[PDB]
Amino acid sequence: SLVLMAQATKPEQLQQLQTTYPDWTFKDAAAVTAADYDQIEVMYGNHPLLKTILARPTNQLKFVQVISAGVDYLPLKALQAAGVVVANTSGIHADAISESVLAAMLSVVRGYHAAWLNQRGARQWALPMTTSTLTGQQLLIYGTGQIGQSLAAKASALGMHVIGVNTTGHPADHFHETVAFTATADALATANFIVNALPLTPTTHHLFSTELFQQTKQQPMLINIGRGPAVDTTALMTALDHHQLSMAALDVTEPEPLPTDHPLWQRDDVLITPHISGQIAHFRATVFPIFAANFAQFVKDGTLVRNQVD
Amino acid sequence: SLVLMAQATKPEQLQQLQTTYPDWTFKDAAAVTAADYDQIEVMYGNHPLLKTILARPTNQLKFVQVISAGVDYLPLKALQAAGVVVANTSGIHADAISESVLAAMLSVVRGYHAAWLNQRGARQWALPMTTSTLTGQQLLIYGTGQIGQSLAAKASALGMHVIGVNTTGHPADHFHETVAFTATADALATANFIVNALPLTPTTHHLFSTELFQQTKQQPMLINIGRGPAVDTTALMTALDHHQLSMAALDVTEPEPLPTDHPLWQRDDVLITPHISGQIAHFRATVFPIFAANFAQFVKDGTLVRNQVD
Repeated sequence: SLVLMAQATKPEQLQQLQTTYPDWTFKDAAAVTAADYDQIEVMYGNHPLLKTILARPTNQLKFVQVISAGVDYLPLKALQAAGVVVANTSGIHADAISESVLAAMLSVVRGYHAAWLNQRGARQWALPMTTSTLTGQQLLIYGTGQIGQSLAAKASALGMHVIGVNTTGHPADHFHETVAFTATADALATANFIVNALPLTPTTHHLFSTELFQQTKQQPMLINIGRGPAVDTTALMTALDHHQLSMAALDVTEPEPLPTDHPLWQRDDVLITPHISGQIAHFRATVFPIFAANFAQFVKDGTLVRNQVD
Repeated sequence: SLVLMAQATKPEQLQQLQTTYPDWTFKDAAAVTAADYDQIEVMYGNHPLLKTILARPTNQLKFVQVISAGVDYLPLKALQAAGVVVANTSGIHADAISESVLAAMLSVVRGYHAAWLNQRGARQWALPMTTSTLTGQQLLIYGTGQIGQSLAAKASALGMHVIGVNTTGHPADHFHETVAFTATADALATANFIVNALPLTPTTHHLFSTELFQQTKQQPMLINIGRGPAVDTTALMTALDHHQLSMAALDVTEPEPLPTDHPLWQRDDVLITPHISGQIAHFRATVFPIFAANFAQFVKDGTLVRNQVD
């Protein structure tokens, strides 16, 4: 019956909740009272009452949603003993950046980019191109950190085959296969999409350049959400010129900002976005949908859908 | 060890297989022999040998992939008794159309459409817009048939909340909630994206028009992959004019083709695609990735990832 609202919400978030769940009380932690305690089944945000409530062998707490990635000082043993499920707020930035990559890939293969050139052009009722789907294609990602892995998870759920490149070719969550930097020739030959998500180091500078491009055989699309200088701008333009690559999307450039007279801008086969991929809204706006989704599922069947903490 | 290749493959599909799996034999069904029979663990395509093989209480058949949606005349009882897993080829068209909807939505909220106007415009290092993510947003779909459901599955896996509209508000696979046509006011008020995937009938003609648009409160994006006349072109342009809607993507129009002097084309807030969303490649090209994915997973751990037939 009661949710303890320890995290503040926009008035509108609270309204959604109260009308979507007219049999639930969403109680501001200021106005709570000890008569409420055994009523609280869910907590949005960690709060001092967590301790009080768990002390009562008559509490009914079932789900705590914390609003930061850190679960350290939480009474882990009590929560497990009482069977309380907990979720946190990780993956937010990495989720947005992954959506930007999917966006680049989908707008190309589903024909939105070509359709737009058509709409600003001849406005024919057909495109000069054949559409294709992500399902069934190969995605090669350099960087198997948190970002690489969240991109992998989404692509994989969309039916993509996902290969990742890291130092020693060790395993990583959601990637179907991983390879070491020295071991990439085969993955480069079968890739439909190559995504750079690496940090800049001295040995990954101009990593995307003539030799790399020449090892590709499916005329893949190149996407850069790493750093500008990973990619040799000149080699890139010539790889596109000789159809070694079909398309590029760069959310970072060398130099950056990309000056307005740079020839990259004038291409129809390079989509420049001004380093936006990782920009997310304010915490109030990103954290609440996490709770709203976990609570809807909790209400439906007692389980969580996002960021369940083990 | 052996796959019976009863379905033909492009020479290149066969190559991929033989090099990705150098310890497996991919045997053309013409060249098979009864010495092979108990070697065959997988069958790509249904074949007369299915019967022969299953007759031998010494066969090792484990996985049959059929290359059409129909599983009728298949020895269902034998397959179950021998523990054989089977997958088919449903959902192909519906998968592509769903990818087109995701593409429309992602290219808008991740800023690709605005980035392109910027690239053909001032080429600033910023966009006049704030990006947002699909994760956490509400998708309202009219039509809970096979297409609606495959769109629902993908959106839902991307963290969207998905509501569907059908005649009697009955349940449908993957939709979090469904409503009847007469019961849509609330869903329309909280929708971030509205997708039409209905068939044309006399009472769904100009369904997307002034009254409907006026019931929305989140300034949602409208997407039409149903039929042109579901949407009143005039009302649409005026709803966008008064910011009742943020954006539209129409893959169908009234009239269609959309004549080159139609004012819809000149808008920056409507993405016209020329009825491409449902166009898929030739069967050889759509069916093979289904087998390739189910076989990779089968090899990994004996399970299937796509279209497992119960």
